Amino acid sequence: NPFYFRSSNSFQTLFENQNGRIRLLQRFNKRSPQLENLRDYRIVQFQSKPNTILLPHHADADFLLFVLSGRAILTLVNNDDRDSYNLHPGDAQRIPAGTTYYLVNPHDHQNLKIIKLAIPVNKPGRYDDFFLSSTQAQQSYLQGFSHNILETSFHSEFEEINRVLFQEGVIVELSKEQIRQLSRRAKSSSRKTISSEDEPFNLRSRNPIYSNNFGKFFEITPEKNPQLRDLDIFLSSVDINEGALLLPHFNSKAIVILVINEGDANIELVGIKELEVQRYRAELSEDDVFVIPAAYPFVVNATSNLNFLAFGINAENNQRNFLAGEKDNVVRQIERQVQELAFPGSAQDVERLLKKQRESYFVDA
Amino acid sequence: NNPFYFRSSNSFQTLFENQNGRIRLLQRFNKRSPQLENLRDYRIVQFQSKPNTILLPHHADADFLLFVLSGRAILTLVNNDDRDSYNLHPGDAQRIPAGTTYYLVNPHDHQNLKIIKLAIPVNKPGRYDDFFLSSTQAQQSYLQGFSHNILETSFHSEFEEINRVLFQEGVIVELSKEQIRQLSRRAKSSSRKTISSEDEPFNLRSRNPIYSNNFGKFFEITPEKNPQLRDLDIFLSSVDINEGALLLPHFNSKAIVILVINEGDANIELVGIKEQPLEVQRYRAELSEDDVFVIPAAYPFVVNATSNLNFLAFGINAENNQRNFLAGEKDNVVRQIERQVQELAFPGSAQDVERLLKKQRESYFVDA
Amino acid sequence: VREDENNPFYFRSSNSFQTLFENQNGRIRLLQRFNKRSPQLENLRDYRIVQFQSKPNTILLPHHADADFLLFVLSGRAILTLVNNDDRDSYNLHPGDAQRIPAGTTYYLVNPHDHQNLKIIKLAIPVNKPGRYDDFFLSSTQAQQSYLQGFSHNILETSFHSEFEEINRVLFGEEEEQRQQEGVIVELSKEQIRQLSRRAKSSSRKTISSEDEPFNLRSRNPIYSNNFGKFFEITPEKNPQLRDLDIFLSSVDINEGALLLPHFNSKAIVILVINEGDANIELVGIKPLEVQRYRAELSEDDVFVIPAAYPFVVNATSNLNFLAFGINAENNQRNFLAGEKDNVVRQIERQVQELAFPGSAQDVERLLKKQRESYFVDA
Repeated sequence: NPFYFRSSNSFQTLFENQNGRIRLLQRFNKRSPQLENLRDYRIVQFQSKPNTILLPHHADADFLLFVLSGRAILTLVNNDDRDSYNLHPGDAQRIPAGTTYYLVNPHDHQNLKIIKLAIPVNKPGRYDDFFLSSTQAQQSYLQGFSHNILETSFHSEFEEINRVLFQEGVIVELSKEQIRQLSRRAKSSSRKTISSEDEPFNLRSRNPIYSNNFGKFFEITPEKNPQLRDLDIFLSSVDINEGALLLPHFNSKAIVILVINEGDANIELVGIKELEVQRYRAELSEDDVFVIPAAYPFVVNATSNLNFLAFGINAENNQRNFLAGEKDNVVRQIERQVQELAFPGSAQDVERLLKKQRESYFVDA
Repeated sequence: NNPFYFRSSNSFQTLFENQNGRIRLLQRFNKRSPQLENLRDYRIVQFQSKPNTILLPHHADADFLLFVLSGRAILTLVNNDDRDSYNLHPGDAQRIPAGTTYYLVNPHDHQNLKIIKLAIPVNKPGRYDDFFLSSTQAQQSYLQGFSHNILETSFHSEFEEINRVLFQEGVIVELSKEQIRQLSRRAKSSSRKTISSEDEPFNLRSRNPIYSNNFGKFFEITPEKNPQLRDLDIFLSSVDINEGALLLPHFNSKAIVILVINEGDANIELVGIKEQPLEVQRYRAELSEDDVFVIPAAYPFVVNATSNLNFLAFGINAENNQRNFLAGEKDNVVRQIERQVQELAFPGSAQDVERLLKKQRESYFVDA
Repeated sequence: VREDENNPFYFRSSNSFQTLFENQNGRIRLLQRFNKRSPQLENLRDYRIVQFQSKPNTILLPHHADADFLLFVLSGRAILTLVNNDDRDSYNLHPGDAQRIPAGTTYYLVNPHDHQNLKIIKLAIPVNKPGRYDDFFLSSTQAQQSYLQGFSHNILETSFHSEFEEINRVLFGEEEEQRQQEGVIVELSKEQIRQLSRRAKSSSRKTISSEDEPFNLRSRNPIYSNNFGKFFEITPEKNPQLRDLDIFLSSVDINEGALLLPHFNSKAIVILVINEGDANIELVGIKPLEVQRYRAELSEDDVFVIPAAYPFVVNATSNLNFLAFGINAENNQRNFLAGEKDNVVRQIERQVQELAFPGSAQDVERLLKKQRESYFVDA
């Protein structure tokens, strides 16, 4: 379905060396017009083996990075300082546009998987990367000027610079000592960084809204943390035990991008035929990206212990309506005399029915 | 025949309809002509039910801002943890957020309910979908959409039962005064206090009209008067002009105006500059009940009442909008210009001008 | 290879400009649509740049436009009178001044000066169709036609309350041309200029932060000022007018022989126009990952758009001065690649450096510490 992007069908390898890879999922709207309100958005997948580093670079696009697995040290250099942040799994952080930064995986046995929602600033849904370093894959951007102008600004004869400023591509392994070094400075998300409009925040920290023996629903919102406010986006980490299932529901106005972080699952989407109804389903493996419109009912059935993260675009004052179950049940709030009219079934017929499934949010399937 | 003229007769598309009512969409503002692309996101909808009827539960992926043109109605919005009932009357306007389930009832015995809605789609610009929950011979419950399997597992029932219980012709169905009285005694209405409420309906004409004189009345509610409007940056105005009278040539400062004729007729004249030196151009149109006519921002226009008229306006992009009149003693712009310039800009003595601009003593509404 | 005519960011005055009106007294030219010249910049479609110049002792006749404006008086003075429905404001502007004329606002410009022309740059922001507006003229001249003339004689009779002939004789003047003026820019005597010349308000150090009055760019001090150049910048966080627009304004002076060290904007798309001089500028961007060099030779009246995050350097071939409009300026940051202060590369942890470029901590702890000048340097 236009809403299912196969991690093997819709990714573009930006980089991959014996230390990792970097891919850019196609442009939502480029693939299908139905997702025209996602044009200025791109999903990026970053992975770096243990003991490596992303080389200093900056891009004309905002980044909301999320740490799915492993660890990492995110460092942002400013024109007057620099901040090294300690990012644990589930930790999130906003990396402004045109901000130079490097990534270090200070681990020895755990790979690092990280997803980033990209908000380009010049051309919609299209952005570039500007790497400072000079390598066999990329030429630093400094080398785009003339020897004379570089000569002048740096105060040195070109020769002296082209020898000091102009190593395998952009992902290189540091060394425990190197590693250890560039680390202590690092701050770290905490039990007191939800509101801080700069510090890193972890979604999987506060008690999850929908938690029940067959799964859990983690989410933080624009009204909760300022970084998300500026973007008007909510984030949700959902754990669903194999067998269990997410009761049918829909988002009031927020457009959702979900990315299976691990496991496999099933999804049903019911949108009107372009009056007949229509479904869109797909099995979801690891790394696939599914996008659920707004007010389009969907279900996620976990065919094996699963957890996926979801980006909620257009999330302010969003409301999640559950069609089945007890808590947050919408049809269950529709006056009886109307449930009567609404469906072909005795007023009670509907009622008693509605109160069979006695579990909230996640039921066993 | 001008680009800013959508005729009720061929600009609308009936969506659903039976002996009970009728719902229709006006075409896309942009599909008509590019000149109106800053309105691509907006869609106008008209809804009219006969007395004693209802709209089966449904939600649409579009932010709706509704206004009651005539008749009474009861609007109920259902939340995942609550329900709210509102008793609207003519002039009442509320904002149903997107993805909100709601049913509407016509509690009257002889007067039709004619409502007008402004659609603000959340997914595709200019195009939204109506997801109806009920199950009628005109639509398919958006639950039918799921799998025999999920439906069983979610509800904890054996499909062929829910298929019996959950899955009437049309969506606008007749109800009974009994049922009416039921779904009608727990509804709240738009007092004089809701005018600034962020959830309750607010009545337009409940407040003193901004402009008003012998031949007309100009009711308006802006984005700084109501939080709902402010979060859409839309302003609302309902104006009446007795037959014969006319709304003095004027023009909005920054708001694009969408105006629908409610009851009556009146011919309009909108001047603009040619398009491709300074070639002024006049688009005139003979309007009537239900016609739509947008007036871009900064374009002078005159509405000429040809029979007791009252249109309703949707003023897009209206924060700090300003309406300047090119006639009348009040809010006249041509008359705040310095004498040394209006004598220069006009082929007449800076005394010939003053003596012209001061002959019309009536303001806003004059007598054609 | 490099691009100099195939360099879309550069907008030659000689041809990327369209005249809207022109007669002995003045000229009004509308610069090309940025996205029309190249898809590269489709996030600037909502904008247009307009240039206006008027001879000494001239006046732009009464008119309202289908769009917002942010004028920046470069040289000469003027009086800008905004007329509302129940009021009117007369402003006195001098070089460096900037005022915001909201959409649908009628106003007329005057050049009180007897020996110097007024050169005004303007950023238009159309309200209806994107990247395109229209000018509505109240005045009736041999050139234009009052917009009041688009109505039918019957309505103008009704609305104004007079036999149409009377309206014709005092407002339009059709068929009595001699009684008309020719064009939207007319000339004046000194008494006229006087009668208009003063109910005016002017910029001041205390107008930096005002929602209505003109603020002087060069008034308050420069952000970067050194023996070889000066950088004046007034950001949204300082002035409301610029806040509701989310734009940053700046004026820089770079002496002949000096150059503005290679730097890049954090998130602001910058539209830079040359007000006086000849410059030589290089822009750097990616093409998989090939550093493409964009270069051009800019002189008076030249527009050059440099995308956000793209590093660039301006070279002063002659005493130069340009005016920059920084779009989406909220919180934007300026990152200097070369220089002592606000040098980004120099804040990188010693180690990352070593790995970044083919060198060594100290062989780099020094390379960059060689140029002991900041922001601006001699060539």
